[PDB]
Amino acid sequence: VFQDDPYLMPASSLESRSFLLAKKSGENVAKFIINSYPKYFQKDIAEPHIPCLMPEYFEPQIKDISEAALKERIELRKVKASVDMFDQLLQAGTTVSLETTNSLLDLLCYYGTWRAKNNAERIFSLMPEKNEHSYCTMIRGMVKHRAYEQALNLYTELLNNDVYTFNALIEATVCEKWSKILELLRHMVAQKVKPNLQTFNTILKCLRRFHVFARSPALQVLREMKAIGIEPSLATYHHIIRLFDPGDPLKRSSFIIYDIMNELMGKRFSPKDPDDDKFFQSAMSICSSLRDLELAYQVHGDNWKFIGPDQHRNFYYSKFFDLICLMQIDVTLKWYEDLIPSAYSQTMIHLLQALDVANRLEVIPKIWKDSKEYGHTFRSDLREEILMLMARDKHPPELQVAFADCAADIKSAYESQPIRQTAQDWPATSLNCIAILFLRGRTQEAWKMLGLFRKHKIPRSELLNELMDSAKVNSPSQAIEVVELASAFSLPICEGLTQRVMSDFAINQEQKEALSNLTA
Amino acid sequence: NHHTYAELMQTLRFLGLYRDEHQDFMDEQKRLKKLRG
Amino acid sequence: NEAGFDDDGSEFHEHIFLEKHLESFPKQGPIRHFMELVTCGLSKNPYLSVKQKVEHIEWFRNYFNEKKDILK
Amino acid sequence: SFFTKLTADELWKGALAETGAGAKKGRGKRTKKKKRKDLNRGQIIGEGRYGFLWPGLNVPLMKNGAVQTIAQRSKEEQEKVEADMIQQREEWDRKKKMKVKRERGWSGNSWGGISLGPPDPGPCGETY
Amino acid sequence: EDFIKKQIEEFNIGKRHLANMMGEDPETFTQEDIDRAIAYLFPSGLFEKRARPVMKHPEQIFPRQRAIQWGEDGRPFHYLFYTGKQSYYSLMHDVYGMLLNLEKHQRWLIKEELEEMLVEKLSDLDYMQFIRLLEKLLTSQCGAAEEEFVQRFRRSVTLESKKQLIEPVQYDEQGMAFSKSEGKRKTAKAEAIVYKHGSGRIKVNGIDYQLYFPITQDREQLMFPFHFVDRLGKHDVTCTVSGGGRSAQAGAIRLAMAKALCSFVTEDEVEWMRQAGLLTTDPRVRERKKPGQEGARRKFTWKK
Amino acid sequence: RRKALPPRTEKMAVDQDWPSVYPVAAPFKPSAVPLPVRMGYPVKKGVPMAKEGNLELLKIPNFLHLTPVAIKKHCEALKDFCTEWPAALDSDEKCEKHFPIEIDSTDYVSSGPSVRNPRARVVVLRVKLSSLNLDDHAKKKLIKLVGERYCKTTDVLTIKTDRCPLRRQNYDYAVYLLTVLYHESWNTEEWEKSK
Amino acid sequence: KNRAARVRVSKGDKPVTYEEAHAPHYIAHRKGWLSLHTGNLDGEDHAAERTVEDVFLRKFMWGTFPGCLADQLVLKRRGNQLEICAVVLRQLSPHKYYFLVGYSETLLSYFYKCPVRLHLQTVPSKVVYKYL
Amino acid sequence: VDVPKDLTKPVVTISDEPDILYKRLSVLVKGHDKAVLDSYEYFAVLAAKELGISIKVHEPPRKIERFTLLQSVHIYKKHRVQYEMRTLYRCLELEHLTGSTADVYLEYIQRNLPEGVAMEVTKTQLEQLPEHI
Amino acid sequence: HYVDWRMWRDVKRRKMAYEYADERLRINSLRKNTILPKILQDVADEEIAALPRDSCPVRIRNRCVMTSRPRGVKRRWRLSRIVFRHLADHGQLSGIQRATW
RNA sequence: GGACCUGGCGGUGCUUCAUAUCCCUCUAGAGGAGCCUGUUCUGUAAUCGAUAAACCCCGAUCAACCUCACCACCUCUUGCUCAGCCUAUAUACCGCCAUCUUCAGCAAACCCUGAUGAAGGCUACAAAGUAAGCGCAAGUACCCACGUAAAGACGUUAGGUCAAGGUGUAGCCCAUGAGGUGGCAAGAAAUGGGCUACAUUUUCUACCCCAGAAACGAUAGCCCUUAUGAAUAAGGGUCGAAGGUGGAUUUAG
Ligand SMILES: [Mg+2]
Ligand SMILES: [Mg+2]
Ligand SMILES: [Mg+2]
Ligand SMILES: [Mg+2]
Ligand SMILES: [Mg+2]
Ligand SMILES: [Mg+2]
Ligand SMILES: [Mg+2]
Ligand SMILES: [Mg+2]
Ligand SMILES: [Mg+2]
Repeated sequence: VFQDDPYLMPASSLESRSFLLAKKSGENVAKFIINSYPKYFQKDIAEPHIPCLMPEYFEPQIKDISEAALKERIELRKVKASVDMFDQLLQAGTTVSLETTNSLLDLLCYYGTWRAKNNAERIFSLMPEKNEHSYCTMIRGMVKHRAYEQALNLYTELLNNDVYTFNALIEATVCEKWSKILELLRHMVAQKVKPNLQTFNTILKCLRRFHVFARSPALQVLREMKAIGIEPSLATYHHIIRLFDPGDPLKRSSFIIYDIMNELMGKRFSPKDPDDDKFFQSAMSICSSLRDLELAYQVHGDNWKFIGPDQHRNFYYSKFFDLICLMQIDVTLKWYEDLIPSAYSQTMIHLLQALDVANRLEVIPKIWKDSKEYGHTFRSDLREEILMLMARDKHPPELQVAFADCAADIKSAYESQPIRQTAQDWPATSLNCIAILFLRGRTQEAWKMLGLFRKHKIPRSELLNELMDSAKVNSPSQAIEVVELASAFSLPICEGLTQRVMSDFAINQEQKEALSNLTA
Repeated sequence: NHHTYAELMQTLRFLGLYRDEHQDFMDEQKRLKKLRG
Repeated sequence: NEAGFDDDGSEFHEHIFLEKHLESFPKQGPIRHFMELVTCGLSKNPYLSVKQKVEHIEWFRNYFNEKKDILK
Repeated sequence: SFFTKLTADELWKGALAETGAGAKKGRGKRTKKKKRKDLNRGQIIGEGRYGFLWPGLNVPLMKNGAVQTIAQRSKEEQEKVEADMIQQREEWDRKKKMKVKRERGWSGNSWGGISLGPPDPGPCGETY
Repeated sequence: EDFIKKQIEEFNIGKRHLANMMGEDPETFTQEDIDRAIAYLFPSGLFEKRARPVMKHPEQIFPRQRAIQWGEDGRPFHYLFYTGKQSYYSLMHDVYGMLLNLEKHQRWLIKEELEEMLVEKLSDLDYMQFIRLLEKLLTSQCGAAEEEFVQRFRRSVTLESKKQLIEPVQYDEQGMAFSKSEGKRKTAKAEAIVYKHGSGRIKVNGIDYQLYFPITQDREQLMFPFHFVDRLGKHDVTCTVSGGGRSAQAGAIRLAMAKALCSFVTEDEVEWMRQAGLLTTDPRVRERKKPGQEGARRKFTWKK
Repeated sequence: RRKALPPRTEKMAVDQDWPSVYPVAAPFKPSAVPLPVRMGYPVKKGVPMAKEGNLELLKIPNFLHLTPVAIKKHCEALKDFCTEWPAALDSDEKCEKHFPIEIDSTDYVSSGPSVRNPRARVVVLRVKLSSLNLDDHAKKKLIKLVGERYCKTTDVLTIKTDRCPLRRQNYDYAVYLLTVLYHESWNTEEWEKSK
Repeated sequence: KNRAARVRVSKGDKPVTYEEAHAPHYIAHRKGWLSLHTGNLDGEDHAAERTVEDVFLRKFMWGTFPGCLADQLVLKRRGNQLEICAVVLRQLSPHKYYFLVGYSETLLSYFYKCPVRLHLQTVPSKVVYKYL
Repeated sequence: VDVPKDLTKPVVTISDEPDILYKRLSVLVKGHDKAVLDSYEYFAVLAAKELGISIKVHEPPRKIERFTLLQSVHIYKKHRVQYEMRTLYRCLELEHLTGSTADVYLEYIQRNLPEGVAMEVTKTQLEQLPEHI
Repeated sequence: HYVDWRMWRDVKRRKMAYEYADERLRINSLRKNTILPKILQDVADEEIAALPRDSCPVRIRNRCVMTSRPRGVKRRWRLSRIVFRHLADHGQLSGIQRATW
């Protein structure tokens, strides 16, 4: 969906989101222009007539109560229905058809809040003829758009006089209630409805949180589901996996569910429940807590559509790469360097600590360069982390050139942004390792950089060590005009200068030695 | 039909997306003509 | 080149054989001559279908039945 | 018609009449010159009569971490925008046509007491 | 200058990628394979090779330019730098030194190729005088190093065959020896099979010439090959023809008969026929008619 | 302000699945393509322009996709789908014996949104009367009826059908015409007997 | 003296592209065609319609991506599929670029009842063939 | 490393009726570029080889259509300018080819056409005699 | 928004001849037929004469689409010679070169 | 007014040349008669433009009705046009071409000479010129490497074209815009380009080349048929002349 050139190449999750949202907004603008000026695109130049390409017609026809009623279910709104009820009740006083009244009630309950109150209190004027369909759709509406006492009253009225109707009724009853839940389940199973288990899914959704006294009975309820043999175990299974949430991991149940989802993966899947999108995200959320790599590989035909939203995809990939990092890591970095362009701070931090524990120093540069190429700019948390981890090292002598290069790039990025004020406190935190790496070939750069640092300070023990190594690595005056100044500045450089002045520094001139004596 | 074409392009200029250079030119010269009489 | 536009399941004989649509005149007159030539040309024409051909012959029926004055 | 319409530079050439009969021979004209003007650079892409609110190009796409929606710029709003654009075009035209004051030397319309400033730097580097 | 090495290494990497995508090992690989791959993966209707897509090695793409002729500071390296034509003049100096050394002891190379062998322009006059110096060198005896210096510049003569192709004899049923040839013309194309053992009658498209050509100059042209060689009634021939013009088909059949008989007859008589000039396709064709002209060459009447 | 990341040249390795990175027809995309292939007439001691600005590679048709490896892969994939020709039918005499009635149609395809074009309707068919007529009177009658639809040098009777716009209309009309023609050549007339 | 799709030789102050530089009689010898369709070939038809619609498309896209392009376009019509290729500059934001891409795509598709798609290649500054 | 486990394949059903037998499929490509035509020919012949079917090749002649236009605008009859379109043909015959093979191959080739080319199929199928005859 | 009033008239004539095409064809056949009565031929001729103006397909002209130039237009491309030369030189359309034969 | 620089010009000198161009030369033609089609001119209510070279079967690879832009008559006034105008200005222009060009030079940027003036810069056994780039050229197209096409810059002719189209300026904006009926588009005449023949190498007949007869010439006119169209073209009968190979000059190869 994204373009190929590098400039248009979306190099971050938020900007990519905004980009394809702008594309969708252009699609909506196209819809608006076509449905505002249909006559322009009315020409059917293409030989195969396609209603997908034909302009769209939400235009009410002339006043015609019967055809207007038939067009009600075509226009998909509520003002037309109000006007039609008005025309049929006030002056006509007749019903075009009970099916038409049922469809009107369907639409009005779907559309639903004082407006919902008015829409629900304006349906009782409907002609006496109100069958089950009408009553149970009123229940549907009062449940999924308003409070639950009204739905309960309507259900009692119906009893005095469907699968997802009773589903909504159970939702209303539930949303501690032990006897309620029990009698509900009992009479529901007693009736001959034979639900599609969406009632069970909804009662699970309501049981999202409870102790073992309903977490464990869910297992036998699922075993009964399996015995009747209806459920694919797509959503209720995942919801009980989530309900397992937790002061202590349950390794036994974890292994059991591992085998279960293993055979579920082995078999082929077909979608039936609209809530299979939270499946992916919360499943990987539980996987992250579990921390297992064979588990991650198991969780990894066209079942990749259930990821959907970029937020859930982000959570999944983040937890996946985090587990893979915190698991050698050669195969992990292989998988990563394979999926980085397709895939999208915390992940990079985990990568840095994984590379540290691995000791693969040569890899971190390329990773930092990739992050910078994509979106890593105007933030120094990861810069601090990489600098500390890379200059805790000095063991590669030839790699000091790469140290200097990446340090120069890091400083080029660090000094970009004055107006923001955020670049002022970055050197105070991470300039020490940067300057040490610069010292480790080129030295004048690090010299003047430490000058700028101290002339911005927060001295440090490794800063003292840096100053000492720099001074000892031939030029007395060039070393003095730095070490003596930093000593006059602060006391630890002075207690180090006490020793520095022995070799060849104090013999040059006494005015700076006099200043040192005064400060000491 | 130039009808459809020109009507589409005029409406889209009024929307303000197609910077019609010839139309800009004509408009500026009409403005100058009505300014100078 | 014909995915769609199947001509309403029309048939070659419905196109070509117009004797079923020729009923209201004998088989000797000049009206017969003209209508036979019409059916010939229509069968030769693939561009138009049985509907168009019956519309043609119906307009011809209307024409000469409104000009039945002569019959010479 | 739109098919008859075409690019801008052609129109500018045809209007300026830079060459072909009058520019040559030095005959020129009676000190009348049409000044080149760039119109596409001036206005933003979103400007038009119907002032729909465009999160894509005319409005920032995101606000308060919330996606935006197409909206309407009503009568007095688009009138304010048109007045602002008129004022901006008038300002640009004023800045375009102005006086030019080269210091009077020996006499007006004479290059006697005029100074070109110091020479240019040399190729190898020589500042004068 | 580093751009050169950049392009070289990038071209090597692209060559490896090309071998991978085409699907052969990159160990063995050639530039004819390069050009075939480029022609297949990116065809082009462009007629000029310089315009067509070409994946070439950078050493051959970029024309060699002289590097810095003087050090970072101070003097230059070559000892003619303060004048132009330094290489040319140093070479001429060495040449004159060799000339005077040989004196005290006692094909050609094109101007553009010379300029591209060097990196300096020059003039026709100094080119001529250099050629004159070479000729003066070669007028006298010269040693092995001198001959090598001369042949460094001298090129191959590249002489053409100047020979008439001999078609192979053929054998069919009856043990019939024969030879087939083909001729063409303005708009006529024919093929004739000559049978040596047979002789006498001749057929044309299955019809004898006596009645196929009512005119006699066509038969005279058909006889001209045999008459020149003098073998008249000792060879028979058949021939098929497809053409518009009578004289056109006549000349085509003549050329085909000659191209078939040159095989049987000895090389001496083949040379004699070539000298006669009847063994070359007629390049003359009706010129194109022009839009402004009444014909191929004629202008409209000058109206003044 | 913003800068465009460097191309995928340095990123792509020597070992790479080109059929995967170029599945379908697509333009050159030099940023993704690593090859330095240039094309364009050079200036005197010049060179063709670099691939980044070389829009002539885009002008020309594109064949970076569908490499030989990709072709081999897709053929190996579709081998299980494609079927086999009968081994018994391995010669023209044998196939025309098994199924004498030859029939052939045709149609063009051109770039554009529309697809209909009247030449789709035309069809032709052929049959040799050497083995199908099985009689002499009806054969003479048929060859007298048909004017130019035959050819005795090759000995095949050929007939075309274009009277109907639909291909199947043409087909079944030709079939019915041949049937009625045979049935009417079977019989005879008194004026036909008198010759 | 012929003046037809060619540049007047200036002092050396005129950056010219490959196409704008080369002559029209060099079109088949050292250039390609901006469009690629079969209406021109023998037996086909609707060539006038192809040319009119592609000219209108070029104008509309030039004016709905104004100031960003620096060269003529490349049209590639494979059967039903329509492919566009453009070279542009990094003047405006990728937000605007993608928004206008989707906008033009939807408009062209709904107008021509044809599957349309386009590609755009970024350049920092327009490539120049010579300075005439 | 990301290599799929089980490649999902489309469903295929062998209808009880017999498949049609194409005697000869003669395809004709009309193009503007001989190089593009040669590339397309190599593509098609390699596909047919790897599928295991017969093939022959030959290059029909080049056809041209040219026409003269007025070079100038108002008054110039002798000064004209010419133009010409060159169409190049390439024909390919496939023999003894099953109906399903024909369908799959033509679908593949038609999806893998280039742009500036037109493609003309002549299908030749045999059949036995009808039942009324 | 046609280019000009003569283009407007041309398009009007085109649409009139179209919407009276089949009628004119039928009555013209009834006129030009020979064996039918001459009085009927005269009837149909008077009918054609009474038919409205701008309905015959001969009054239309194959004018240009871009510049509205009637003369110097190709029936195939429908474009004037000048605009065709312009597009061919600029390389807008596909598969035309200069005839350097 | 004296003296100079550049260019043009010389019925200006010397030399080398003239490819079909100067001639001498070779061939076939134009100014003879008729016809077709343009131009000038006459009259009409009845377009317009180029109208020497470098237009005259030119805008036009089309005008019986639209094409129609002329004219008489009759109507519309926001008029398909967020109007329109074939109204003037090609001496505002773009766009597109003729011209020398069947040439080969044009030249940013530097230096030098002339007392540092306009201006010039060539001597090869070489004396101040160096040259980006364009063009020529090369390569490309057709059958080759030749040939033919293509290409052929800077600039002159204020060259042609606001009538391919657009546009600057000036005007009509009940009109100088728009719409529908009709005719206009002939020749007392002069001129131009092409076709026909004025002969016997001709004319007719079957074939296109071994034959037999005569001793020609209408693509004009009258009548008729047919082609499409709602309403000029091809064919047939008759008429069977002018015409006898061109009055200076001139074209093309
Ligand atoms: Mg003054
Ligand atoms: Mg010319
Ligand atoms: Mg007219
Ligand atoms: Mg007017
Ligand atoms: Mg002028
Ligand atoms: Mg040349
Ligand atoms: Mg030429
Ligand atoms: Mg003039
Ligand atoms: Mg007529």
